[PDB]
Amino acid sequence: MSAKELRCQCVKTTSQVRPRHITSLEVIKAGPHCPTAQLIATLKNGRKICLDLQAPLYKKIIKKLLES
Amino acid sequence: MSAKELRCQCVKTTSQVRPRHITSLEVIKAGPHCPTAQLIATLKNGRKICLDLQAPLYKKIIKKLLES
Amino acid sequence: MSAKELRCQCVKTTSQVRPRHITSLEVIKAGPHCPTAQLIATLKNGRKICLDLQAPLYKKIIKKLLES
Amino acid sequence: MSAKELRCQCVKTTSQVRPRHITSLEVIKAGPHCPTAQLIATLKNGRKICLDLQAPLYKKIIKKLLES
Repeated sequence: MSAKELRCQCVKTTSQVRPRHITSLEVIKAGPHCPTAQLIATLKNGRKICLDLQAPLYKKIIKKLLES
Repeated sequence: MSAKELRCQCVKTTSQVRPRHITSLEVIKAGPHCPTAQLIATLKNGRKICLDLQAPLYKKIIKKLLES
Repeated sequence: MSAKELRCQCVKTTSQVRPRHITSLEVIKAGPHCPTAQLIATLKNGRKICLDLQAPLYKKIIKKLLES
Repeated sequence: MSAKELRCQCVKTTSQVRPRHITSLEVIKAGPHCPTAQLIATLKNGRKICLDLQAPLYKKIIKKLLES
């Protein structure tokens, strides 16, 4: 009773990408297979990386979504 | 300024659902077919509705995700 | 006794788009709010339309994914 | 086919899960960061694993989606 078979969709934060031409991003909390916060993203060239949710980095993303 | 009536994955805000047992939600900005901010979500029972991003309602969601 | 307009993320089939530069597509069955088969898609320009799952149209999509 | 050291979303096929109470699954082809076919999925308990697209395993999924 806990999780069994652990597997986070994106390992570590994929901040290597910069926020700007992004398009949409998903944000999933820490499930069983993923006890760490797991948020993924999507760019203009329909591809997907992933970022964190405990810093001002993704806050610039959501803030960039509010500006419009 | 913007457009209207095209192909928004979710018409109007689906706030009829309350934030609590949710699981994850996507955040899409106003594209072409969707000049309105288009945010969709996902529940614990893998289903999906959609919320807004210009009020304190979704702020309770992201805030509920920061809690953990 | 369960079949009527509820909340399908995509009403009617969005076949107006042609399969070619697509990137990825979701395949959801007919849930409660969606008694109709609900398949959504994504293009190379991170956007999303939707197609059917009972014709040779989406079979050209999956077949296009098998070719590679 | 593969450049050098890329970033796939789901490593290896997550067939450890059996198809039955599933809810919906994504189908992404081999991008740049993912030269391998990258198909992800979703269960009834809004979670996400991933399967392959070159065997009869996912054919039981799509076939399970056609039956209804």
